[PDB]
Amino acid sequence: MSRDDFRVLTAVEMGMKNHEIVPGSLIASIASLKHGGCNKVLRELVKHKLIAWEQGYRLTNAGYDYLALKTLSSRQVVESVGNQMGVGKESDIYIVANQQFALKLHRLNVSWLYLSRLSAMKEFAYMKALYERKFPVPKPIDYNRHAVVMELINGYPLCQIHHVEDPASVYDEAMELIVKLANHGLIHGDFNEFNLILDESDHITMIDFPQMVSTSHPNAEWYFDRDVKCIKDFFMKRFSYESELFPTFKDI
Amino acid sequence: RVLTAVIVPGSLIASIASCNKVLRELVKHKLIAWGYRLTNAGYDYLALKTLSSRQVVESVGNQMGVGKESDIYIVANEEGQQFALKLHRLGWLYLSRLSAMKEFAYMKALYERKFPVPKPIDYNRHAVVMELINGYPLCQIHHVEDPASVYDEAMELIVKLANHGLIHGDFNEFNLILDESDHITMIDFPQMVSTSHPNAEWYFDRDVKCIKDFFMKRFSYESELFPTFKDI
Repeated sequence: MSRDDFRVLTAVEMGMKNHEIVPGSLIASIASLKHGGCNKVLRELVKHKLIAWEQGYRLTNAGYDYLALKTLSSRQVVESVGNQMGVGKESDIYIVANQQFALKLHRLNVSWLYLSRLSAMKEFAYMKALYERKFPVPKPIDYNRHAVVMELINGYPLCQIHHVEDPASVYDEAMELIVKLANHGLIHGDFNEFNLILDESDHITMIDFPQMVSTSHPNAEWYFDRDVKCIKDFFMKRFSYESELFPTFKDI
Repeated sequence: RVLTAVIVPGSLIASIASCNKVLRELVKHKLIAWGYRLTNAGYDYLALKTLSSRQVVESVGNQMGVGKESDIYIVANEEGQQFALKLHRLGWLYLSRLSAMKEFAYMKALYERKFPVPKPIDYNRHAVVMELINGYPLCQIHHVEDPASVYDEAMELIVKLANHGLIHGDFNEFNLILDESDHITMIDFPQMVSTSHPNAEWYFDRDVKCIKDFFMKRFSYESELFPTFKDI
């Protein structure tokens, strides 16, 4: 938590963009601690498992979470961290507060810490776009490194719901979402019971933002049919509901 | 250098590049557009020049196909050895550097563990250069000598990946290439799901059903034996 400890931790990350194993000598120069004590600071961090000595030092996964959280605390976004309230396709979902929000930490010669940095950016970019285009997605608050902070949704994934008031209403809302995305030139590619959250007012909200397929893509009709088939199957399997008029590529 | 220096004002470009009309020289060539920004065509040039500088890509190519979020071209080095160039197109630009690096990382790993994937040669920006496979995607194949051998090879691939702790997530007729000796080779790896994931059984079943469905619709082959998730 000390200002010196933070300078040294940021320097291990700084030198990591040119070195796999950052030498202690390189860390000293970036941290610029004035009256030294760099190697004493490096010893604390290793014991705290924020860095690992594998000759030099490398940043641990735990140390990367600390850097991202401190930066989001610095911006007045995350003040307290709650419990891990789930797992995404390649992420860890925690509950945060400044009210209450959702923190998504992305977990995947190139280093995977940097790849996670971009995976976060991609999610924030897709979320920022769709939200502005008035789509049922959680509001993106901010992002830093592998951390994405968004609106906390009071709901459970569709896959956990065994009894629903009206399945027809819920079905129509999922199919309208597939149409709305398609008319905006996008196909989800993973539109299913795990990526959709149903809230207290029984409204669908998409929470997974993978790599979305363009409608101009040669195999777009196949990906569109797969998403429509997924909803059709789940509703017929769980709530035993069937409909004759389902979206087709002709609707787009 | 001017292209590497490149909305960016002309005054800023001058300072990085270290004169004037050079500028409309590549605006006309559509390598940059209106301050001035880099075009998708200009980004391909930067990546190709760097791969030419490393003696990996010497000649141009005919776009032989399209990936889920990429453009597949044919390349050749000074020697004349033909390779496959994959330019990542996300539809930013710095994000296409992710999909490239991520693909190269997954390809490097899977190849080393002796998986049927094209050999990764090198990567830069949104460009990934790999081994050229003499084959067509399984979706273009309507007739095949033995459907049983091809089916077994696709199902063994699903098992082999699962026992390593990975689930493809998009294992289908577009991502698999069938060569002259009728051997399956994986050409896409966008988002692989871990077997330790809570919904891994659902993703594994989806891949297995997306081979059984295709092998019935085309070829009209069905086999009693097929992979189940409670095998690892």
